[PDB]
Amino acid sequence: NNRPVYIPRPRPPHPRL
Amino acid sequence: MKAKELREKSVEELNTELLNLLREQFNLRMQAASGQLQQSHLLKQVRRDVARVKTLLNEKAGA
Amino acid sequence: MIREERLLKVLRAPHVSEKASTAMEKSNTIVLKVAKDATKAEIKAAVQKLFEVEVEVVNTLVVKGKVKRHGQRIGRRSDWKKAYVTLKEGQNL
Amino acid sequence: MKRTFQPSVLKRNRSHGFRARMATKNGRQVLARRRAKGRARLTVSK
RNA sequence: CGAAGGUGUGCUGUGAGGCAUGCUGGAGGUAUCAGAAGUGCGAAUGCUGACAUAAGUAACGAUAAAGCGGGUGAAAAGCCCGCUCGCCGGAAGACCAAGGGUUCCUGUCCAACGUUAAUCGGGGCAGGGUGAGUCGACCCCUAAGGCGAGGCCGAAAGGCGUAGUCGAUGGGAAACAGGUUAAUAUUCCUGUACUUGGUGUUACUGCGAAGGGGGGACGGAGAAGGCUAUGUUGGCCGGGCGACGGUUGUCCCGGUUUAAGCGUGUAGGCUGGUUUUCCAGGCAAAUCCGGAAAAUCAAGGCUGAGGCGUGAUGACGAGGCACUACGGUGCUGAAGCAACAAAUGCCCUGCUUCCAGGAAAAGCCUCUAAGCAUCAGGUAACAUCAAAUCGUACCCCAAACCG
RNA sequence: AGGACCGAACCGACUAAUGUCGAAAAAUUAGCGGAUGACUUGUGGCUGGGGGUGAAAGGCCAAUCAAACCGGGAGAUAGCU
RNA sequence: UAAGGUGAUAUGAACCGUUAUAACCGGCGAUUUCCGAAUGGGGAAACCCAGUGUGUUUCGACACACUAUCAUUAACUGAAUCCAUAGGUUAAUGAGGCGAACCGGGGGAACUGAAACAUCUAAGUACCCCGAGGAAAAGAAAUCAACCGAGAUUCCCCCAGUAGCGGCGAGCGAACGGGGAGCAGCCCAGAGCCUGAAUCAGUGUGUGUGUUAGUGGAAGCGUCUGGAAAGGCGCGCGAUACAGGGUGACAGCCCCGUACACAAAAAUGCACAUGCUGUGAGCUCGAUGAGUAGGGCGGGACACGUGGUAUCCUGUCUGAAUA
Repeated sequence: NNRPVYIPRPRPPHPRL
Repeated sequence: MKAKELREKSVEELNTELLNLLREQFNLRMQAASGQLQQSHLLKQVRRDVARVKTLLNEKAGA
Repeated sequence: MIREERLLKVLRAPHVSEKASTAMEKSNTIVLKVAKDATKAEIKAAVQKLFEVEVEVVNTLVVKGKVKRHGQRIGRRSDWKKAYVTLKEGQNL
Repeated sequence: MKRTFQPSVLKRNRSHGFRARMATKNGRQVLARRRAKGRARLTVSK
């Protein structure tokens, strides 16, 4: 299984998540 | 495990290729899909073994 | 011959979903991923040889990939084909 | 007012498709120029 | 134990600038004399990036119109449930075709967008979703048109064109009812079927074409008849008698639906049939078409909606009953009839007239040529096999298409 | 029967008003002419730039037409700003 | 070569091997889906539809190879008329397209200058097509020169802004000759003597040399500041290596490296010896290039633009001699 996708560091105006 | 099967005639190496294709490939891929597979190097090594067996078959049969 | 190897190559992996579970429990069908071509006759032969079961009929469909944006870079997922193999009154898995 | 562009896949493919370009000698030169420039999309296609 | 750049100061020369230093800075700079400059910017409606300005101003994008009770949430007029008011309703409704490509459903958040907030969305992330022998594409043929073996022409490139090949905007074979998910259904489930070919059995038989004949195969305008979809009333079924007068009554509310296939084949339209003999015609032949003669009856033959029974003592069905993650799920289920009117839709590519005289080919029925007729092939019935591949979500008079 | 009449869809914009840094780089409302044809439209092709087409206005040829757009001659030349 | 790796964004999970088949690089091989000259037919690119011959679990349906055009050669069929040809069928070899510039040829302008503009210049430049090579073309005078003499072509420097051409305007602009780079001469049109006789092309062996993997390769510390020292001070060593990169501030002696010495199982480019196949030395005589030279008509290139216009070519009409 591959849950981890390694989300990258986003932009200063990025989705708050 | 590269020269062990180099001295095996066509029929037995074909049988070995059939065994490798039937077992250790479908079971491993279905287990990986269902999440039951824990070790992933099995898929890579079995695929490499199948490739080596096919290469030996091509080298022997025909030319 | 390589008909048997084509049968052992067409199938890729099963598919899991709420619709899959509903179809299995009600319609006695299992939905599984198949190769890009994975024609109906080849899939039927492969499932018959592998699962040693009986299938009334097999229908398949092509699922288009999704466009996902990782960071600033867009990308299309690889398209995969799913087939609903319908088993007869006697089913094992 | 209906604008100039009315999309149509058939018209687009038969007017600017790769086979249409290769049908004429000059279209082959256009494709060669596109390849030399290095654009990812040589022609319009699905 | 502090270069350059940046940031102030005191001196210095008629001056471009030079010197030292307060602070950030952090590892680079460079004496004097010569060598070369893309070597000094203040304007060229000079170009690129940022910021003033008008200015917290116009405007916030058809004058169809919102409110209230409850729910989540920190924030409620815009998010969700319920009751009112209003708009479209030949559409501002439902299907599609072209065009977009997951915008479709669920979970999850307000980083950026919605000309405001938004917990919301056609927004961000994750997951799910597209099931075809009968839908369309695919495939057979082809019109306009394109390509074009040979060939003609042209300095070359190239232009034209035959046999042939592409080219649907057209002609060819087949499915309907109900039910289901949060998303597919004429694809899945229940029932009834239908169509094209291969294989084997049974009884017969002459089969056999890029060749011939029929059909395919067609304009405009207009009237009537039968119909149907559809809707009105009545009867029947279940309920009601009701917060402001009366309402067991000629009263009110909701239902009163059922396909394709199968057999009968009607209304209507078309056409005279049966048999024999012959013919340099149909670029060969022909039992096929056409033409010429006769004997016979006058009816036959072709097409043909709709209705009627099977389909179907099956589904559906108002309403009630039991639980609700309180959105919703399970059981049940009475009647399911008559008349009227009726279409632009069917009989109808029908019928009557008019000049503007109203495609082609393939599938399809028939004839034989070459060759074979102890075969093969075809016919009629039976059983079986296959009918592959591609799109199947969503919008489609719009927020998703072109602007 | 009517290149017939009134009049829906459909075609066009003849008049008025708003819109000119508008919702729209010619738009919206009511009137307006045709609405069986010399009509319109979906689809599929042909006519390509001294050329095509044009019931003909020097009109249209993808918001550009008394000679389109794209790259080159080309940094054309300018007794001019 | 080898004890670090399973490529990076980009961590993680699970594994491989550590003295050799962990990992990496190189030489030779196998697979190499579809489109793309696409080449079985078609087509909208990654797609559809097939025929033939070889072998096969349920007839079912599968796997492999072939199935385009032209040119040349070979064979079999084959009419309008006997023959025959045309045409048709099959076997073998070559091409079909993609490439920045250079080469030759067939085409081929305009802007602009002359202060306008038509001759001209721009210019055989912009640009199109064809063909092939690593260079290509050309090349051994029916040449020059001057009656003195040089003997292949090509490239660089003078002659050269000279003589000349040019509405003698703009502007264009050589040649003989001199100095340098490099120097090779042949073959057919035809017979006799001798006939591997020299030089070459095609394939093996050996030697030499270079590449495709790489290896060995010298030497500094203590102290002070300073986060960290390679920096201040002290005393040392190597150097055929202080050429360079990194190393917590500037390193010859910290590492990678450099000078210098080595390395190749396999394939390789080039210089030779040794082999095999192929054309082919030297001597005697003859021959020595015909629709061509030339000319009429109109042009193009030669600095030469038709002028007194020499020279070569070409569209049409003519057209000899040959030593």
